Amino acid sequence: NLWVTVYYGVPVWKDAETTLFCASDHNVWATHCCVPTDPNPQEIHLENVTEEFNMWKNNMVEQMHTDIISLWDQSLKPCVKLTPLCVTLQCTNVTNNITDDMRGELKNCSFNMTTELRDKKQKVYSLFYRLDVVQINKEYRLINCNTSAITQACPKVSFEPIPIHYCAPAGFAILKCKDKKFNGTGPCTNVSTVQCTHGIKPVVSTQLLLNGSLAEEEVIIRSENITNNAKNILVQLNESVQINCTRPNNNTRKSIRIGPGQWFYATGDIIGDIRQAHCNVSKATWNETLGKVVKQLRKHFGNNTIIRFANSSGGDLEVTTHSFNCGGEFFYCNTSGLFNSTWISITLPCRIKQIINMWQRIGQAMYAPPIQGVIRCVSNITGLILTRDGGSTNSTTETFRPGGGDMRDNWRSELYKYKVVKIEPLGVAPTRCKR
Amino acid sequence: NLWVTVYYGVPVWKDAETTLFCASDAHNVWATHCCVPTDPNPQEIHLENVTEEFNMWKNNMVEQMHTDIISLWDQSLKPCVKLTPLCVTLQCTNVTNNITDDMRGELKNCSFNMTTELRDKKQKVYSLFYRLDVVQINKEYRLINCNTSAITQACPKVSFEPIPIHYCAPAGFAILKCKDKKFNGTGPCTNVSTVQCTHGIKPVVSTQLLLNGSLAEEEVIIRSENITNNAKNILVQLNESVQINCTRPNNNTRKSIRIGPGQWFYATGDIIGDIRQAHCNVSKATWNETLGKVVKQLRKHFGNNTIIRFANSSGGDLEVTTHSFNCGGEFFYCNTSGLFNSTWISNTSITLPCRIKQIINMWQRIGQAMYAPPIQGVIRCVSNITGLILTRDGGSTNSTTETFRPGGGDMRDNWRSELYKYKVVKIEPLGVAPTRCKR
Amino acid sequence: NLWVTVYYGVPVWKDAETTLFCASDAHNVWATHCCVPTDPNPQEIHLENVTEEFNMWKNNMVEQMHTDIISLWDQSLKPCVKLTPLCVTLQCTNVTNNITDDMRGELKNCSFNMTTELRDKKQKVYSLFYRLDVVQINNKEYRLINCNTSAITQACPKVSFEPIPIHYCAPAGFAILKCKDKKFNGTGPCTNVSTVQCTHGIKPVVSTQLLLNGSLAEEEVIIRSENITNNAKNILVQLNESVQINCTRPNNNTRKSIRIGPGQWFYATGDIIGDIRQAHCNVSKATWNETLGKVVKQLRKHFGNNTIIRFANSSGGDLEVTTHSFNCGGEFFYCNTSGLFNSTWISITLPCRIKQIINMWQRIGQAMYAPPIQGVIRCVSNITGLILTRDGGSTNSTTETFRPGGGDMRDNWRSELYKYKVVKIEPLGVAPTRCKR
Amino acid sequence: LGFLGAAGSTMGAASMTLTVQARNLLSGIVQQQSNLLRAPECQQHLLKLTVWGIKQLQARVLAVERYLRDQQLLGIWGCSGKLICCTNVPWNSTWSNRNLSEIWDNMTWLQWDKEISNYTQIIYGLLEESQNQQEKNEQDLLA
Amino acid sequence: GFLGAAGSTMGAASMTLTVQARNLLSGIVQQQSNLLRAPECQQHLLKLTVWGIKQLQARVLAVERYLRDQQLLGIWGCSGKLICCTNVPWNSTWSNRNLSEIWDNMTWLQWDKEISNYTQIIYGLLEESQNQQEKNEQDLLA
Amino acid sequence: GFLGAAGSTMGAASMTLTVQARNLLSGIVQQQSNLLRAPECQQHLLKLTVWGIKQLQARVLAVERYLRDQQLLGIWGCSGKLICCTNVPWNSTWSNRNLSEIWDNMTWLQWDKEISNYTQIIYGLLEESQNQQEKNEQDLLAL
Ligand SMILES: *[C@@H]1O[C@H](CO)[C@@H](O[C@@H]2O[C@H](CO)[C@@H](O[C@@H]3O[C@H](CO[C@H]4O[C@H](CO)[C@@H](O)[C@H](O)[C@@H]4O)[C@@H](O)[C@H](O[C@H]4O[C@H](CO)[C@@H](O)[C@H](O)[C@@H]4O)[C@@H]3O)[C@H](O)[C@H]2NC(C)=O)[C@H](O)[C@H]1NC(C)=O
Ligand SMILES: *[C@@H]1O[C@H](CO)[C@@H](O[C@@H]2O[C@H](CO)[C@@H](O[C@@H]3O[C@H](CO[C@H]4O[C@H](CO)[C@@H](O)[C@H](O)[C@@H]4O)[C@@H](O)[C@H](O[C@H]4O[C@H](CO)[C@@H](O)[C@H](O)[C@@H]4O)[C@@H]3O)[C@H](O)[C@H]2NC(C)=O)[C@H](O)[C@H]1NC(C)=O
Ligand SMILES: *[C@@H]1O[C@H](CO)[C@@H](O[C@@H]2O[C@H](CO)[C@@H](O)[C@H](O)[C@H]2NC(C)=O)[C@H](O)[C@H]1NC(C)=O
Ligand SMILES: *[C@@H]1O[C@H](CO)[C@@H](O)[C@H](O)[C@H]1NC(C)=O
Ligand SMILES: *[C@@H]1O[C@H](CO)[C@@H](O)[C@H](O)[C@H]1NC(C)=O
Ligand SMILES: *[C@@H]1O[C@H](CO)[C@@H](O)[C@H](O)[C@H]1NC(C)=O
Ligand SMILES: *[C@@H]1O[C@H](CO)[C@@H](O)[C@H](O)[C@H]1NC(C)=O
Ligand SMILES: *[C@@H]1O[C@H](CO)[C@@H](O)[C@H](O)[C@H]1NC(C)=O
Ligand SMILES: *[C@@H]1O[C@H](CO)[C@@H](O)[C@H](O)[C@H]1NC(C)=O
Ligand SMILES: *[C@@H]1O[C@H](CO)[C@@H](O)[C@H](O)[C@H]1NC(C)=O
Ligand SMILES: *[C@@H]1O[C@H](CO)[C@@H](O)[C@H](O)[C@H]1NC(C)=O
Ligand SMILES: *[C@@H]1O[C@H](CO)[C@@H](O)[C@H](O)[C@H]1NC(C)=O
Ligand SMILES: *[C@@H]1O[C@H](CO)[C@@H](O)[C@H](O)[C@H]1NC(C)=O
Ligand SMILES: *[C@@H]1O[C@H](CO)[C@@H](O)[C@H](O)[C@H]1NC(C)=O
Repeated sequence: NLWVTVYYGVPVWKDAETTLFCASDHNVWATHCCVPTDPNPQEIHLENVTEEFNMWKNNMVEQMHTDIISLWDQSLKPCVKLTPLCVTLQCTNVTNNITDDMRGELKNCSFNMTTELRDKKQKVYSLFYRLDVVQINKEYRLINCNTSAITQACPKVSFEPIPIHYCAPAGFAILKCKDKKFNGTGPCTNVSTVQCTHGIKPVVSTQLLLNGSLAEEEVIIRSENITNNAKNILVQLNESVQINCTRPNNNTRKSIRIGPGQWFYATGDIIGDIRQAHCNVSKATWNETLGKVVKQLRKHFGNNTIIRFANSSGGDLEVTTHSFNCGGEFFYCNTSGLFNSTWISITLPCRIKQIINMWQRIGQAMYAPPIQGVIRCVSNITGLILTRDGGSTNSTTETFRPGGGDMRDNWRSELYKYKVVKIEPLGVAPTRCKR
Repeated sequence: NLWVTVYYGVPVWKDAETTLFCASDAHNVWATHCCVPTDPNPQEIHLENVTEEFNMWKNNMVEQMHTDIISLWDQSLKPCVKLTPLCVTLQCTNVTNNITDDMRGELKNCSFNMTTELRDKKQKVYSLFYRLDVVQINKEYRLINCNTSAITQACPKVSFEPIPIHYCAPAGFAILKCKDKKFNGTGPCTNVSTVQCTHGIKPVVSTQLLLNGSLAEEEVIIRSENITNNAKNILVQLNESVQINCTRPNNNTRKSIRIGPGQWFYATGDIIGDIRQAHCNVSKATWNETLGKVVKQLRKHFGNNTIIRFANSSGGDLEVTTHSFNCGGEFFYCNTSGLFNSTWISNTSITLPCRIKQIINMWQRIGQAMYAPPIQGVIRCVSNITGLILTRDGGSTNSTTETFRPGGGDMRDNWRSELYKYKVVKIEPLGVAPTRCKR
Repeated sequence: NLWVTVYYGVPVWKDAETTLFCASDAHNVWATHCCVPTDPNPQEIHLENVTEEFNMWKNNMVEQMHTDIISLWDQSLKPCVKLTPLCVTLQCTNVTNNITDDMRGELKNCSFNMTTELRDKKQKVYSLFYRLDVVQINNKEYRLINCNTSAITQACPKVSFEPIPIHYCAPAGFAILKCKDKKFNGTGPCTNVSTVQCTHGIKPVVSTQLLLNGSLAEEEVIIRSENITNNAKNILVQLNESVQINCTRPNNNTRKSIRIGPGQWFYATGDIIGDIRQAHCNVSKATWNETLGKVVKQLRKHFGNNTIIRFANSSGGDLEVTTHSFNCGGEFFYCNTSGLFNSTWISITLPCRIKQIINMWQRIGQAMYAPPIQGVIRCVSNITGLILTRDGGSTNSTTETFRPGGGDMRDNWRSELYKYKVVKIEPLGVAPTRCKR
Repeated sequence: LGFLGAAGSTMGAASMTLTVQARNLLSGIVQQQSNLLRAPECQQHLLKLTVWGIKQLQARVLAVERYLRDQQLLGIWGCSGKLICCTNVPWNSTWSNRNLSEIWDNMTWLQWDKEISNYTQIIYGLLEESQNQQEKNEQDLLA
Repeated sequence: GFLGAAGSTMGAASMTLTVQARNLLSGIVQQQSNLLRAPECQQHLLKLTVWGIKQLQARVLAVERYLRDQQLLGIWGCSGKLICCTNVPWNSTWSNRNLSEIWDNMTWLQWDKEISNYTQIIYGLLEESQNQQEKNEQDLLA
Repeated sequence: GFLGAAGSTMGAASMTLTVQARNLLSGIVQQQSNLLRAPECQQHLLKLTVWGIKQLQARVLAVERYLRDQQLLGIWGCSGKLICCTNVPWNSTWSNRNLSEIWDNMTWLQWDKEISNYTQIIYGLLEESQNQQEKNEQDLLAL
């Protein structure tokens, strides 16, 4: 004698793709994320719920990627163009107490640029890094003149990352995996529901993962397909590895009018001696840390396999070096000193570049205005992006190299524990009751 | 003692004006902006015992289609490079290289000083231009648009080839379709049905002769807002198509000139081989038979013994006096006088030369212009003539004859000719009636 | 025996912020935007028994009018030709042809090299300029005043920035209340409140020291200010009668069209026909005298019944501050008002200057160039209110001094919007009853 | 039969499909979004079309607003939740000087709407008043 | 009119609840009817992207507010009525006043202020009573 | 208690149906209230044409999903109810169980796999039943 009952308000969810909204506690992210988070998120423990997660197919990553690029372009949208600087430069060597390094890295370039009046020109000069200057056949071109427009970032604008929270719109919920040592895929048995994710800083890096969540309990290695050497491996460490970076040269600036209220910020003379930029990694910490990674890697390959580390392969600087954005300055750090040992203080030199093709796009080049004084950076290495070597039969030794370069993985590593579902409150069930 | 009863969901509709949305069949501008898929199996619902009034001349679906096209068009040029750096004095001479007499003077070789990627350097370049795009100063020439508009280069990766487009009603609306044979644009229609979307109409843009449209069933149909009014157009829908073969025989090459930091200009290079005139072929017998059918229909309104004449076009520029043909992305201006050179008396292969032009003021809107980059190799197009746009010469008020001439130029008529059978209505679900029932 | 009854449709409301809709009535900039007409018969409701509290100084309707007028203004400039190509060295001499004494040194004849429609060609042209917009480099070479700061955009020659009374209408769920109090204080409880669909028609008139073409304070001269004892707060004085002011630009001007690019046209001031005379405004002396006497009688209520009150001229600063900024026919007149505020209580001719390159809404980095008007200009306007500021006064308890103030555009709207308030309607509520389910 | 199937059928006969139009008028909205979801990578392109995006939102909003206004009105008349309801307002016979049989039969809803279109607001006002009185009476009887 | 006799006392005000109730949505639909008085200018208004977005936001918010309130009445078992008798008793702490002064002398504006501290309390009480009533109905029907 | 007891037996889980019903529209309004807490920041989102459109689409879709379900319940004669019963028998081949085998420590999340593809069949049946009952009242009220 069972009859149909129609129920509304049923606690059932289904996987869904919706748009999430940014939440925050002249900074770009901070200004754009107006909604303020709930100071005390009402996390719900879900008793007797098993759910399947898949970090490699998680669309939350795609939204973070899209929002970052869009906001990036928006903040630069109203800024002065540097088209007037795409002229022949007359460059000579800088000779001011320069140390053994950087012998060819810093140049003194003069050029003919217009003034506010369209019928007059001025001769000005500025310093450039060799990475952005191309020889023609003393005569040099800016490196991006043959490909794209170069714009200047507005000097007041800050890109310093702030922990940004992604929140579900009403009608949706974010489920999260609390299992310790979660694989990144498959069923998770310790789960809960949240309205907003933890805040994630949109940190930009290419080889090491910086300022992310630190793994609980042990080093965790996650991959889409461990036997496929075409895939990146995301390694999350369970202890931080402090890194100290600097750009020791004392800079100054000059502001040049290039048009009617239009200004260019040029790099001025270096005050005092000229020294090379670099990063410090504690040697002992790195040694032990890498050994921990190896033990964890062996779990997937065998107890008789040697793991060798090696440096990066060829390619663009965004690939071959570890890109690091600090103070708005762009560093390109040589990490070969971190991947030299074979598992039977480290100084990393860094170069400075100002015209940056930040994304995988080529038509939008941005010029990072110079920074005065000197800078110091302190950060937490929380993980690695690694790849396997090519095919072979000798399993005795495997070689791993720095991978990455695809920034979506920098968010995948934080969003791996979250899933978005929609709620469908309506459904039916039998009961001993009829009209 | 009858009572008022109230119903919700009553199947009653009223004429209404709403915005329809674009849907497409399972880098082409028409497709990249029409993402909604169509239903592979649209459901046409016959409405038994419904008579409804249609009026193609007051159909706002036409206005929407027109507006949507213009908007789409502008959004397709917006992201590409402006060619204002090319508005310089040109040093031009005639091309004198194996040119047929018919093309002499129609193609010029122009060199000029243009800037290069650096703001402090110039380069000397040269390219070929068609006569129609270049105007003499006072060897010194300028482009025709240099004093009136900025010209934008069409995007080299964007296709403009027409794709059948379906217009679909938003919820709350329905599109009614007229199925009557011989419906001629106005008044009651008795064979009607309801659809979710229109069939796919290719947004073909042309003047004088309509191409690749719906073909009439049964008889040739002549539709006009008045017929009697010499100020109005006549749209003639044919019941048999006429095949037309168009070509641009010259083997072209293209060069790409760097003009700025990420900007490239596409220039016409030298012609490989002989230089010949572009043209279109129409079978003569087919055309003569087709036209005679049109004449039989005209007599229904103008008389047995009223001589019917087909004359040439009137004055005006090439968007008016010649056929406008857009194919391969190339722009042809074809001389149709060879199609309308006869007098028909009651009870008793054609080659059309064409001109090529690269500066296009496509929508009769002035102040903007598109530059059509060259196409390499040669092109050939085969299409169906499905209808004619004609006007009456009103000079002959009291006469023994009437003269018809090619007309048009108002793009809305090109869609009016396809949308004539569709109407948009709004559904109004509430209503009341008497009843035997009371609370 | 008391039960909760829930009601929907309860006539109560709360102070609230919402964006209002702009409507008009039957190539003007406001006519184009406020397309939708108001209801031809917007009958008000008299809310008998209802007393509402108002605060004209915190009225957010003012902020919207400010934001909307600026936005529409900018979008009416945006689509037209930039004058960047004209920021070149000018070769200027004095116009000495048919000059009266008052105009000596004010009208300049400048020649310059500007482009033609082809990128390879230049043309030498000349035009006239007013001294106010031209700055000397280091005696023949001059620059336009904004070359060192901003881009100048030419206003669209067809657009008429002629004030149209416009009406602001509540969105559904909201209502506009207005108080018909002939003696309204500016703040606090106010009686005779009616509810309307839209506000009355308020013209977007731009001015500084003198408020033109507004309402006339019903029956009495009214003094209103936020924090009246604070001399730093502007005093809005509303008059009970209008004072008519007649302004003119006596010179018969011509204009020339110069092609500056493909479809791009620059409008330059051409030669002037007839004598060169100074622009000016005429105010009836007797009417003005009588008007100030009434104002002082009222000012004394806050300063002392035997206090001596002086009207002084303006202070220093930009012309938008020191003069009466008057927009008429599309040209901008900066009129000397010191002749209006030169008396102590116990026909007047105001000379005017003409400026073409302007920086409206107290902003920098952008500028508008006003194409010249051919022929002559004759303006007739109504002075409906004044904006005053008061001296600190030191330790002077015997006399007091007022000066023309204003310059903050929001003050030009408070003068009309002060009687209006917007509230949110809240249909739900409960009350005790005698029924239970 | 179809969305407007049997449009030419009589008023009485047409009551059999009353549910079909009532539901399709609202549910077609979600299906249209489900059609866009075929290719999110194409829809993201359309989101850059500022004017197109505004027009589509206006269209969806209006479909909702139309729907809600009618539902509110049915609630005002005391017919919420019903497709068919009866009231306390008699038929005048001035609105239409016809008998019941000749209206429910041998007449379609399209024809009927034209015949009595002049009394639409009159009837609606009467219906509101009837409900106004009924609710007061219910409160007073419960009291 | 739209507010009607806002200054009248509560008992009189209750006569026009319907007029007020319908105004939120009829006003919105009429706003579209007003735009349609000149359909040819809409294309000139749509260029003003910010004005376009603000008007959409205004309409969306009005709809959301409407629906939230209607749902709430449904939650309390008051859907379909302008006047809803309930099973929750009135507390003298909310208002220590008789059903004489409240209905005949006080206005809704005055009343609203008097009990403004209890709105969220009363609403929670109404929700609980309705939750219990529905389950009880199902068992009785069974 | 948004989705609390989601893993509990359906019979017990039903105690919070009321919360879930409220959560959608309450959440929509409060989220808008939260954004408007800081107009100084919020006004800059008007420059993000794309976010303007995306958020409006999200809000509109949530509303549309809400109305769809409410209309459907109204059609079925369940307007205003969270646990309504109909006069349509529970077909045995849907679950092939007894009642305690439905509520045999089985959650709603699990129940979804049991209904599977029977969902549209049952929805059609529910509308058909109401159509007949409504018609019956239309004539029963006229005696
Ligand atoms: C009325 O309707 C007819 C069709 O029924 C239209 O005619 C067609 O028009 C289109 C567009 O101009 C023609 O499309 C082109 O076809 C070329 C054919 O090449 C063949 O041979 C080469 C040999 O190397 C093969 O590689 C190729 O696959 C074919 O088998 C293509 O080469 C053209 O390609 C160009 O555009 C694409 C764009 O995606 C580029 O990627 C290419 O690099 C290249 O630039 C193109 O596809 C079609 O052939 C015509 N059909 C007929 C029968 O002629 C009429 O135009 C239409 N009338 C009006 C007014 O609209
Ligand atoms: C306070 O309120 C007053 C009253 O409204 C405003 O004063 C009016 O301002 C308008 C606009 O400037 C004046 O109208 C203009 O008059 C010009 C002079 O020609 C007139 O006289 C000749 C005969 O000699 C007639 O043939 C002609 O039709 C006019 O009646 C016209 O040339 C102007 O037209 C041109 O410009 C307008 C711009 O909108 C274009 O639309 C026209 O097509 C044309 O190109 C225009 O008609 C009006 O005369 C003034 N009234 C008085 C009494 O002086 C004040 O400006 C306002 N004060 C403030 C501060 O806002
Ligand atoms: C209006 O013009 C008069 C000019 O007579 C200005 O008064 C002059 O002010 C300067 C500055 O202190 C004095 O040096 C002059 O002596 C004054 N003129 C006289 C009479 O000698 C007055 O300031 C102007 N006011 C405005 C509103 O611009
Ligand atoms: C100038 O710099 C280059 C490196 O770019 C170096 O090879 C060359 O020797 C330097 N010339 C002088 C004179 O120092
Ligand atoms: C964990 O990841 C590996 C790939 O590295 C995969 O083969 C395995 O199935 C995953 N475990 C689960 C529960 O999904
Ligand atoms: C990190 O994990 C390793 C084993 O993988 C363990 O030896 C080490 O102590 C852990 N560090 C912590 C969490 O202190
Ligand atoms: C430290 O480095 C040496 C040299 O590679 C290596 O033999 C040793 O195992 C490392 N110790 C650890 C485990 O950190
Ligand atoms: C055809 O057009 C004429 C007017 O020229 C009109 O009288 C007639 O009813 C129309 N007939 C059809 C079937 O469209
Ligand atoms: C055309 O028909 C219309 C009526 O539809 C009429 O007003 C008009 O005068 C007619 N024109 C001619 C030329 O007869
Ligand atoms: C309103 O009156 C009070 C005195 O009761 C006064 O202090 C206040 O300044 C007045 N408000 C205005 C705007 O003048
Ligand atoms: C303003 O009020 C004064 C004093 O009552 C009066 O003399 C004067 O005429 C009034 N203004 C008007 C409207 O004329
Ligand atoms: C202003 O002009 C009018 C005529 O338009 C004249 O009657 C009046 O006296 C003039 N006012 C002054 C102060 O000159
Ligand atoms: C249309 O009319 C015929 C009789 O002429 C009738 O048999 C048929 O049922 C009617 N159609 C509808 C949908 O009622
Ligand atoms: C019927 O309608 C007529 C026309 O308005 C009216 O005069 C008459 O009083 C109405 N009958 C009723 C319902 O009393």
